[PDB]
Amino acid sequence: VPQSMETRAEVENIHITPRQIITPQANKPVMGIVQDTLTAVRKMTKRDVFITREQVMNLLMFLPTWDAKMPQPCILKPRPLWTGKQIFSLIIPGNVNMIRTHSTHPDEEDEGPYKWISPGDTKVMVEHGELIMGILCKKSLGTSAGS
Amino acid sequence: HINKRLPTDLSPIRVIKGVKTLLERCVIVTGNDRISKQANENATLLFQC
Amino acid sequence: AGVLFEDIFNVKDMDPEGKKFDRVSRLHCESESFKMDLILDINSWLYPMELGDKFRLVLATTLREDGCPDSGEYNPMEHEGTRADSFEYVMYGKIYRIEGDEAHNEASRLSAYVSFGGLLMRLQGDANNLHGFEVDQHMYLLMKRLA
Amino acid sequence: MNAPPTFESFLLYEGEKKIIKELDTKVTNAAIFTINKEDHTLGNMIRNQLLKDPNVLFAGYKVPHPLEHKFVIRIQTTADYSPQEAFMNAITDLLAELSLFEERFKDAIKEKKEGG
Amino acid sequence: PYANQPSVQITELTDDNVKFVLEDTELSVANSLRRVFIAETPTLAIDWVQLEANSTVLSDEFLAHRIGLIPLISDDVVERLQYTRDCICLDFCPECSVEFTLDVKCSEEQTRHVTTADLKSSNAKVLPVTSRNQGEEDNEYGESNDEILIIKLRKGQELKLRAYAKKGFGKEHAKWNPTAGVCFEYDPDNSMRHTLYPKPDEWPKSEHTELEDDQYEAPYNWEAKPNKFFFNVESAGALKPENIVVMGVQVLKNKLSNLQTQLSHESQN
Amino acid sequence: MIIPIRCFTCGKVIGNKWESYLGLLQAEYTEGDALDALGLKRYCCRRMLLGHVDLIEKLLNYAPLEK
Ligand SMILES: [Zn+2]
Ligand SMILES: [Zn+2]
Repeated sequence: VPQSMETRAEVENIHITPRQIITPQANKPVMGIVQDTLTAVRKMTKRDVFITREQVMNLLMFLPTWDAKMPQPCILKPRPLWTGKQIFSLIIPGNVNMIRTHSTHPDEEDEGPYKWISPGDTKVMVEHGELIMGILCKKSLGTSAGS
Repeated sequence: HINKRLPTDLSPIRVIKGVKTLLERCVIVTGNDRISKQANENATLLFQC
Repeated sequence: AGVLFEDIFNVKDMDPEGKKFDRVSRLHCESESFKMDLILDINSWLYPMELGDKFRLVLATTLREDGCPDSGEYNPMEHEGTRADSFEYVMYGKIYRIEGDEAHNEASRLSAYVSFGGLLMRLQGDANNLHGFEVDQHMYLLMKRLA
Repeated sequence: MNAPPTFESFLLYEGEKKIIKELDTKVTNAAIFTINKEDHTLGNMIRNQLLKDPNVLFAGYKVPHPLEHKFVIRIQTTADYSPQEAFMNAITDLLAELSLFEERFKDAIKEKKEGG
Repeated sequence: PYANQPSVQITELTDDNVKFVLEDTELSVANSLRRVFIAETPTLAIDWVQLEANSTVLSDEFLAHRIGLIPLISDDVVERLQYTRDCICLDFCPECSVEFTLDVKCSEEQTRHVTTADLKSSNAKVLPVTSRNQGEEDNEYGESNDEILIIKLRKGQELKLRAYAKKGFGKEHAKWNPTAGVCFEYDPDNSMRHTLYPKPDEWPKSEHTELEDDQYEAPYNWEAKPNKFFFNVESAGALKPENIVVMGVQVLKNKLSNLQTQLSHESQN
Repeated sequence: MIIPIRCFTCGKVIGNKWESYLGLLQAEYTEGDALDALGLKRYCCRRMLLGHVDLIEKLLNYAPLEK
């Protein structure tokens, strides 16, 4: 426990945890999404995950940076459904643009005709801070550079 | 909201002027001496390239 | 008013490389009037289809029949009384890229890539049949199975 | 040593109000209700009773921490109908449903015992 | 925007177990009913133990822990007794607590089994559950030791104690839990695909199934909502299971009415 | 040392089902038939009787401190 306000301000302005995200050792983040959080990130951002209105409205209570404007569903008829990518897009703030590959991305898919439309949903692409393509993994939400 | 299939209004001479102004304003070693200028391009050679 | 595209499609190949997702089917389709090519990911459990089916597909920019744009945020009021009543499958997405001529090629062919919340469409064909398509434009899929 | 008393999960302290209503400023006709010393029971019933109302647009509860016995509901309704009135209507409908279930269960117990 | 119309059908009722089906109600209501049967249903259990002679082989708090877990017959009593915090009394009024006594001294060479039959009660309606067991004179089972064994004593050891039993619910402590396992199940044929079987042929069929032998899952119905719930409430002997269900619904109604009263109280601001 | 009053996961009263369990074991039964005859159908209560060891019978062999 610091015992003075100048030491308190030094803890605030230097030592605090969000200021210590990037290592100067290897210009990479030191903190990453780990364990079942990472496992359920991979299990949520799959293509087949369809989430009903009730579950989305429960899940949006845990996002304090939400602007209280509900996104329009991926499917409007007959039942309104959201996808896992459509609610991960709410988590990602600001203008964030990124292209990476999932760990099971085949090597011959990039030279094929299905480069920008993945049969296996393995080309991760985020445009304008909302997730568009791909299944996230350690390569996208880990300690690796350019994540 | 840049449309990449529509004609643009950016002349290349303004691109050259903006790049030159940006590289003149992106300094590391300050001063106007020969040593200071030479150390400035030696510090910013890879960034300028 | 607001209908960017409208055609009747025949399904000619369903999951050609194997079914990779449980609730998502991939349809390869060819049209009848305008010789288009379609790759579309649909919800398999919610709207099942078989090979050789015919379906009417309408790509619109709004559900309002007078052509005025929508509010952009979901409410569970206005999905009836509109152009979506005549269709059994309504989806919502946006274009993330348009391939084809780019800048240094002829405009004989054109491809448009749409991401409905993670589900993917590639619609390709003649460039004059894809007027009004642009990147980061939101759009509606309307889809009804024919007999 | 630091074990909290076991009766703090259901008993209010001195001067602790049960319901703390907070008006939302991001959108219109939205409220955040904070109920102390309760759990997922009341929150689950009230939310799934609120979602049967067509006049509500958003309804969701959250327990912010398992160690703090407290839960919140965000309710956003249309512009003719207060969220507090929606919370009244949900509680009243749950009470009516539970009373109907209680009398039906008493009738079923009576006929099962008398029928042999 | 209105309430449901819950219909109940009881498939089995006995002295310690009820099996019934809820029809046309939401899943939150059924899960909250299960939670209020486990946690917030009140019963009587021993809470105040004072020892005057503990010359046995077990400690004071171990014996207090073993005595406090003993279920007590509290069907006709718990709705009239108040909590200790809600009485004007201080020294444990009879409308606040139930007095129990025990005084066993072993003077024989064989092992003396101190059970719940030695736990005398000042109230004639609050007894341990073995009042249901001592009346079985048709004992072809072969063993008369049907009572909860509190402790064993050898010669020269004695146990004298005075205890007070209070009213409480299982949220405060698990000794006030009236049930012994509430089985709760909806959609036994997996017609809603709420859970995903990698191999549906590897799973045994539920007792409430409707499928024949060569089928393993019902066809998928995306329009289906959970409105049929199978409940099996088993009592631990403290309360009758129908009394467990009735008092659980009454506690839920009291909680909702208290929330309504507090909301209407804060509404005038 | 002694049999618990209640099952841990389950809450079913098992304090009256230890001497009967020992008598059924010594009569002629196996453990499974004894647990079925006692009525403990769930294995959560059957692990409370199969795994239990009675250390109070060893503690009772020692002479008491006070006569
Ligand atoms: Zn009292
Ligand atoms: Zn058990």
